[PDB]
Amino acid sequence: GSHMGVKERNRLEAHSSSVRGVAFSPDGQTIASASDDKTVKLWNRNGQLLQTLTGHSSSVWGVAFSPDGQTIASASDDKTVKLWNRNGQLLQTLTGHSSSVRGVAFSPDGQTIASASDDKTVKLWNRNGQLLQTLTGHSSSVWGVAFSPDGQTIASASDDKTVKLWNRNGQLLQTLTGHSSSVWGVAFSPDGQTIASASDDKTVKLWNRNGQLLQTLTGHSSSVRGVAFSPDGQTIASASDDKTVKLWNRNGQLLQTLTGHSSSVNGVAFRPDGQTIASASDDKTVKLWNRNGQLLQTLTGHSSSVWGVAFSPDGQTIASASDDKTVKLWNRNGQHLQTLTGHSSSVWGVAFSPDGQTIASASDDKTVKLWNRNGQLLQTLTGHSSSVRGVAFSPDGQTIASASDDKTVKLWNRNGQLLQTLTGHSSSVWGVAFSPDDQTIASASDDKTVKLWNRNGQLLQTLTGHSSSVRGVAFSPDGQTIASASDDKTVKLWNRNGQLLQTLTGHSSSVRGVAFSPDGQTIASASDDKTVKLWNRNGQLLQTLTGHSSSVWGVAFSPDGQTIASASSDKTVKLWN
Repeated sequence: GSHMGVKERNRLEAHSSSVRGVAFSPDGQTIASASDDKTVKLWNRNGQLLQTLTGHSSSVWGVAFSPDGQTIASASDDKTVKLWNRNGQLLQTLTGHSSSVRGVAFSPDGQTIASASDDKTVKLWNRNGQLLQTLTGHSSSVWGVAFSPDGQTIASASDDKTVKLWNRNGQLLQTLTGHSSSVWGVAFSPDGQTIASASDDKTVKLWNRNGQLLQTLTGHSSSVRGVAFSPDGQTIASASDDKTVKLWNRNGQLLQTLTGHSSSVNGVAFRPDGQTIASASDDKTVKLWNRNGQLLQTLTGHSSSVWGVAFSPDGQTIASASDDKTVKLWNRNGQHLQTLTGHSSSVWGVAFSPDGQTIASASDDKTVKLWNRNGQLLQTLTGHSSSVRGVAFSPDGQTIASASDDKTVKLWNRNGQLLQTLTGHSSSVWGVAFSPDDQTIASASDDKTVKLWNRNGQLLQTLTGHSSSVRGVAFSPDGQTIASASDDKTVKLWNRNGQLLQTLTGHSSSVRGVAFSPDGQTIASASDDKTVKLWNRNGQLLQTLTGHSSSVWGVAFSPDGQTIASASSDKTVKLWN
C-alpha cells in the first residue's frame, strides 16, 4: 500500500491571556498582536496564524513593525525590547530600562526605535542596538510613545497626567497638560499637526503642537487605554476599559460604537489603507471590524488544555473542547466561527449531530450541554453524579450518549430526558461511540475494558486485554472492527466477539484518543507522548505527526478522510493534510 505523507496545515489557536496591543504591517498584509501570554503572534489578512515570537519572560505590552515590515519590535514587562524577523528569530535584545517596557515605536526611516517604560524614561536606540538617548523626565511611568510622520518629534504619554513632545536630542519641546488622570496612549495625525491622547480620565484629547486643546472626546464610561487616527486623518478610534471601541470625527461627534469585546479594550489600530480596524482586549482576543461597525473576525483560541476535538459531517466545521470551560467552532481554514460559553468547569468531550447543526459537550460540571451553530445553549442534560468525560450522537441524530466518572453511560433525547442507563463498568467511563449499525454502542473505561451494548441497554460483550485504563474507543466504517486506546501505550483492534485482532505498539506513553478514517484504511491515535500516529489495518505504522508541544488528547478525521484534526494540552488544535 501507499501512504502519502501529511503535513501541518493550520493552527487553531491564539493568545491565552490578555492582548495588550496590535499593529499592522505597512502593506496591511500582516497583523502583529502582543499578549500577557508572553508572545507576539503574526497573522495574515484572513486571520490565519503565520508565526509566534517566543522569548520574552513576562507579558508583552507593545509591538511595532519597521517601515518595510520586515522587522518586528516588542516591548515587555521583562524590561527588554526585542527585535525579530518574520521567521520568528531574535535579532536583538535591548536592555537598559529599569522596569517594565510599555510601548515601542519605529521611526519613519526605521533606523531609530523608541521605547517607553515604567522607569519614567523613553529610550531611543539604533537598530544595532546601541542606546542613543534617554528622555527624562516625566514624573511617573511612561505608557505610550509615537513618532511624528517626519520622525523629528517624539510624543510620550505618562501616568504623570501629561503628554510630552521631544526632539531627537532628548530636548523637551512641549508638555500637553489637561488630562485629570493618567495618559495611557498617544498618536499623531497623518499630517503630524494633531496629537491625540487617551486617558484614565475617560476622554480622548486632541491637541496642536503648541499644547492647545482643540477637542475633547467624551462618551466612554471608563478609562481609555488606546487611540488611533484613520489613514485619512478624519476619524479617531478609541479603545476603552468600558469594553468598547468608539469612532469619532474631529468635532467630537460619535460616529460609531464597536461592541463585542467582553472585557477592557487595550489597543486599536487602522489597516494602512483604512479599510479595516483591529482591536486588542483583556478578553484575550483580537477583533477585526470594517468601516461600517460590523465584526469581520475574531482571532481567538483556547486559554487552557484542549481535551477533545470533532469534525462536522459537513466537512467544513471543527469543534474543540477545553479545560478553559468553552467549546470553540472553527472552519477548515483555521478561522474561528463561534465560542460556546456556559459550562462551569472543564469540557472533556465534544460531538456534532449527523446534520452538523447541533453540538454536544461533556463537562466536569457533571452536565452535557446541547448548542446550535450560532452559539445558543439549547439544553442542559442533568443526571450524572460526577464528571462527564465523553459524548456522542447516534447516527439518527436524536439520541445522545454520555460517559461519566460515575461509571455509567447515559442515553438521552434532545429534551434531556433519560432514555437509558448502561451499567456494568466498575470504574470511570472516558469514551463512548455509536456503531454505524444503528444498534450498538461502545464504551471505554478506567476499569481496563471496552464494553459493547445494544441501545436497549443489554451488555453484549466485554473486550479484555488492555493492562491499564482505556480512554478512547472508535468503530470502523463497516462497524465490524472496534479500536481502543489505553494508558498501557497501545491501541488494540477487536471484532464484535471480543477477539483481539491486532495490537498497535509504538507510542511511548498513554494513548488518549483513536479514530478510523472514513475509508477504514487508516487509523489515527493521539498520545501523551505528544504525537499522533497513523497506522494501517495490519498494525503497521505509516507516519508520526510531530509538532504539538505537549500531550495530544484527541484526534478526528474529516468526512472526506483527507484531513486530520488533533487536540493538545499545548492549547491548540492542529489540522494536518
